[PDB]
Amino acid sequence: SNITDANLDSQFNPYLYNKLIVHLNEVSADNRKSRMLVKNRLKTWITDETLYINRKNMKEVEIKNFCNFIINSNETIPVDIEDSDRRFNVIECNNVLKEQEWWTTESYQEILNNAEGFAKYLAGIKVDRSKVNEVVMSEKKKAIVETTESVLKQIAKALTDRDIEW
Amino acid sequence: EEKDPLWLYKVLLTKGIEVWFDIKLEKYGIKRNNRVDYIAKSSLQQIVFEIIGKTPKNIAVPTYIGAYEPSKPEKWEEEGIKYINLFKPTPLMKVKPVKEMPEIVKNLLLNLFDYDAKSMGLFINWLAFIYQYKERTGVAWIFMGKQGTGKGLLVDLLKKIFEEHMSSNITDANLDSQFNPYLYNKLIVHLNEVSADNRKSRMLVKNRLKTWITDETLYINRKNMKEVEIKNFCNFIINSNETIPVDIEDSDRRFNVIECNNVLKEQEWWTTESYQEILNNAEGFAKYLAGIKVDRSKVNEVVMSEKKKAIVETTESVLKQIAKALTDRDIEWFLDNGLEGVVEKNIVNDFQWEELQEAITTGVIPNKYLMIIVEQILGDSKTITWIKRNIITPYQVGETTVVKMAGKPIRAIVVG
Amino acid sequence: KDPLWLYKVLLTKGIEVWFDIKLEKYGIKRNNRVDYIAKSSLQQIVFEIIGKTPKNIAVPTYIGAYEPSKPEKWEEEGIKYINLFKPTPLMKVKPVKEMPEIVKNLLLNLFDYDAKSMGLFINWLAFIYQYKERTGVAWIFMGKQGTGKGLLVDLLKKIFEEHMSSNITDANLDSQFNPYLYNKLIVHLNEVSADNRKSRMLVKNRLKTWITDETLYINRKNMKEVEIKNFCNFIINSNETIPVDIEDSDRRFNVIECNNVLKEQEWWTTESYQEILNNAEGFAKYLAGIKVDRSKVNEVVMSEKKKAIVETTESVLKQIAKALTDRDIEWFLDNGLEGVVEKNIVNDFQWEELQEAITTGVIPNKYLMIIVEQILGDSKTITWIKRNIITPYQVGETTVVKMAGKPIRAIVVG
Ligand SMILES: [Hg+2]
Ligand SMILES: [Hg+2]
Ligand SMILES: [Hg+2]
Repeated sequence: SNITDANLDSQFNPYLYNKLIVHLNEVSADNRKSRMLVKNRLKTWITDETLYINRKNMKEVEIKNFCNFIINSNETIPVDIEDSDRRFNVIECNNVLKEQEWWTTESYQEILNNAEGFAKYLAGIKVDRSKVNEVVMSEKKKAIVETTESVLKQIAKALTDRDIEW
Repeated sequence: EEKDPLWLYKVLLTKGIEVWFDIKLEKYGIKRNNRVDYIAKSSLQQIVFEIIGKTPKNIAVPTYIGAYEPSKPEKWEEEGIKYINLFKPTPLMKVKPVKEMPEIVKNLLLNLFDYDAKSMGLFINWLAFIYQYKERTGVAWIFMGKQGTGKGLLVDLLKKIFEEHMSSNITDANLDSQFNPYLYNKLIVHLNEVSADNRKSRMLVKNRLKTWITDETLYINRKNMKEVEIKNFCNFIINSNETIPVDIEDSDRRFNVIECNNVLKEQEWWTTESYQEILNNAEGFAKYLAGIKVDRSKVNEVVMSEKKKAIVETTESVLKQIAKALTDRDIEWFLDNGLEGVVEKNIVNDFQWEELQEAITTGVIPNKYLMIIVEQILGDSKTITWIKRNIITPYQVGETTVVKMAGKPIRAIVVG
Repeated sequence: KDPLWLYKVLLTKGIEVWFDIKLEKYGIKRNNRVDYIAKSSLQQIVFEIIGKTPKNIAVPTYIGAYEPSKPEKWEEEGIKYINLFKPTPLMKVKPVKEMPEIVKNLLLNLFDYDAKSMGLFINWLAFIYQYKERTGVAWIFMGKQGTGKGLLVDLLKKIFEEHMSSNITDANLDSQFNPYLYNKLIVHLNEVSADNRKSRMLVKNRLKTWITDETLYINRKNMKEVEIKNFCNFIINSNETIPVDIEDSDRRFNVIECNNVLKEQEWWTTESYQEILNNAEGFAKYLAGIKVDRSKVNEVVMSEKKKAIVETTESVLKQIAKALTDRDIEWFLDNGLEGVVEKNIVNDFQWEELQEAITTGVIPNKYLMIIVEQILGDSKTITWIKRNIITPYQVGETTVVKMAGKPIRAIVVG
């Protein structure tokens, strides 16, 4: 829980050792150079079959990677995303919980007291293994792609596609 | 005192465990099922106690030097120095050849190579040489283009064949370490990007990557172990999604560059199970590689593909391109790069325009036209000093001197 | 009774073991490999050979020193030394008067059939082969790829073996460790740094001292940092336009540029490469028979490519400062100063007085500013010119001079 750029800049890798879910609270700062310095390392954490784990006063070890990543962010562009990207689904909500019909003072704790109920629900899902690795080009992901990619690539592809409308 | 200094070695061999002391690492080697670990004396005493029930104060095992040599026996002697081999074939390298590839694996390589049979075959030949001869080739293959073309799948599938002899998914992070375990006793090294997507990062790594591909030996430094020199058996496969993954010189001998934009999901033959079918045909692909008739002349062959040409011309200096255009009196290169704009801006009249072109073609360029030419190509005015220091002198285009044209003495650069 | 009983017994089996007080490790030498190991590691070797682990190690105490001129062991002040230099086979070889024909074709191609510079390199190599000392002069082979630079490296590598470091690059240099310099007669660099202004300058001073320093500080992993005498000689291969920065007065570098591709030659065949490497002993015999001219070992030549590197590398401000100092009007005209006339910054009379200021070494401030602006391409103030050209290079003094009637401010060169 709540791994951030600070943990990433450490020389150690505990938060990845023997994990099924890793949650990042921001991957880096919201500037062009921070997103690009971390872009390739996050790319491989999601898909590499193994990871090199290095912990304090322990031998550096290679292990199979079981990690799955959930990234929370309050920034406008949390990560760099390529057009052909296969790894990221992007969900943007602007529905503040406090501002909802059903939200109460006890609501937060009721949500956490229904972990077992939610766990029972997931245990009964008929998992479609075809859709597990499906990613969607949402309108916010499309916005991140066109913000992130090089303008020179956008010009080059407009010429290539003879895209006068572009 | 002891009658047989090899008694413990012998007893462990009966039970399928080979133990020695490696003078070069000052650690104890232990081999079981062709996996070898190097452990301290205290850890070896613990292993021994579990097996024979006694902890011997003295370790009755031979002293060998560990050497990774695929061509040599399990143990051998050179001069008076006894060696033990650290290379052990994996299951899928000891496999009966077949003449044809699994159909789905061939659809993947055909997708990667965009149905170009020539370059696919050259890569198969390169792979087949590594599988059968187990030597360093001095040639690396770069697979680039958009995501989802199957680059990682091919890596995963070779990784099931080679196993421990291959390093998977090495990144800039591993390279920025002071350690290089990913190079120790490896036949294939796979890199996911070599550096950041900018000019200076590519250049800082250019010579490091160049020597990893061709050095006969490497200095290996691993955590908590002596720094050791070893023979280099690495061959490099580089995956990248960037436009220019590495710097490449024109005369390059090391890089083959393959670009696919065929996304697997967008293909007629792709199914949901296809991904898992590809990985379950590792043995099928290995049997295919085992039967390839390797053409050893072509193993170190590199081709100048069009994407390779694009990287080279993006990589080299604009100043060197101008210098070679002067040297070759290549008026066509200058007009290809827009030198005719000089007339459209009336910097030069049509008579002067004739002398400017002819100055280039004859290799005798008056200073006034030199500056005009350079300003038009580079977009800002350069002094003669700047043109001499950055184009004429470093590339030895010619000499700056006084020449006589009709009567007048004129300052010019004479190409030669 | 005999504190050397184990030493003697290990010699029987072809193993020489000593304790190195300077490294506080145990040396063990077999067949020109020397390893330095811990006491527990030597006890393990000893147990396998003699069947007992002795609590006390009956070995001599020596200091390990790499000295090619000295015997296997020697004494100085009663301090016993052991030699870490041990000749390779191809250094123990019978001289001959001529080199193998195909090896001479390789060197002829590298040196573009220039017998003068080729011979100076052979003499340089022969001195290293025969005397095994540091020369203080490095050789840079540059030009197109495929001229045979690596082939010459590979062939000396067979000759020198362990006393040579092959294919050291900027990556090794940025390491905190220094193995490639420990106990070496030849070190070969494949590029010293990237081909940019800042990379060449950051490494310029470290390469300067490696060639000429009498000692080096060697630091290896899990070993004490040690000072040793430096026997290194450097061969630098490069495909870059400017491989290193070179000063005008430089004394260390010879620069050889060949553009003769081996594949494109009359005599090159498919077997040629391996024939070249199979004539190591022939080339070694040739060097063994050279009458080395010790006067020329440290001679460097100002080749046209080295001259090109010098003028590319050095500061333009130094070039201007020395042109003023030498009143070198021709230098200024070669660098386009007459553009001042064609742009009407100066009329025909002033143009004469400006040139006259340069040859006379008395330059009015007004003409100083014009000259500097035309050469550098941007307008400079008098203060900037004094702080960045006149003062740091001691071109001259700013003073009032009388020119025609008027008292005028000028820089007097001297
Ligand atoms: Hg993980
Ligand atoms: Hg390697
Ligand atoms: Hg040295």
